[PDB]
Amino acid sequence: SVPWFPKKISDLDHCANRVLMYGSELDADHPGFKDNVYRKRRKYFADLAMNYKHGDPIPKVEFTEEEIKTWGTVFQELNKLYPTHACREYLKNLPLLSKYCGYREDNIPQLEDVSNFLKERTGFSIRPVAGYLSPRDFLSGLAFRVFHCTQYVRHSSDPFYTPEPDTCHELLGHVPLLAEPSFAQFSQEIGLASLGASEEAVQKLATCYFFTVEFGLCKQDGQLRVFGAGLLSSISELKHALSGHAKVKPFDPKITCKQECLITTFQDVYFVSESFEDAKEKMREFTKTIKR
Ligand SMILES: CCn1c(=O)[nH]c(=O)c2c1nc(Cc1cn3c(n1)CCCC3)n2Cc1ccccc1
Ligand SMILES: [Fe+3]
Repeated sequence: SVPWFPKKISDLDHCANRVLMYGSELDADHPGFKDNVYRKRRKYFADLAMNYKHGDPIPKVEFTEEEIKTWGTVFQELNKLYPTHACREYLKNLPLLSKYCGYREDNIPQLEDVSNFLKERTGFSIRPVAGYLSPRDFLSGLAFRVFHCTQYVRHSSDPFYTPEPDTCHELLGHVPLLAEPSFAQFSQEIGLASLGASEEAVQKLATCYFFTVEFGLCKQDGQLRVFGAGLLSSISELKHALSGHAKVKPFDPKITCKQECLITTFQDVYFVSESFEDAKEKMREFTKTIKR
């Protein structure tokens, strides 16, 4: 039979809290693992997300001086790399976020402001999320153009700690491309395909998502460019991905979905999409083979 899936945007209230691994439950190797103040701070963010309901304004947070310094460090270094690494759509939208959502090295943008910007541009919106959801639940948000977004900041001891998303990753990696209509349609269609899909199908869609939205490369005017959010918020891997040291294959959902998604290391392979439109077309053909 078909599993429950959300039928309208407010139904994400019933699956956005189905958190498998809560935001304050740190990994043993997390830089903040022995930091009680940071643990308390993470519980604060997790509770904001748990208490959030669709329709609410996303709670605005006063970030600490330390958190803002962490963001600034990350922001300054990445912005040196974006002109020579990021895809044209990313570079087109990033200055709009500086102008309208307060992206600055001494200011962390609020999720509510970014959500309002996205709603106007592509109809995307943000939902704060306490922690990790099943791939079924996470992808289901995209069906309604909702992106489940972490609100906390990485621990200050390691401004380059990358295996878990934080709000730096969300704001610098994901948001500029959600502001692009062709990328928003691509993303939404991943979510639509997942709704009520088999567990097998959901997993394959999640892997395709990983190797496009999170670690995708594209070809523009004959050059390799980056559009994956995980690359766009990782200083070292952003550089690695466009070096001669990286293994690169064409995006092809039936092949790409066999690839293991790595967590604590650079990816072993990156997949190059021809355009967001072509990636979208390829996903359309693939989803017909795994769902109906
Ligand atoms: C489809 C896979 N997938 C899933 O199944 N469930 C998710 O909840 C999920 C996800 N993917 C991402 C987003 C995400 C996860 N990551 C990154 N972005 C940047 C690189 C580090 C891992 N999230 C959001 C998330 C939020 C807090 C902790 C882990 C993951
Ligand atoms: Fe991400």
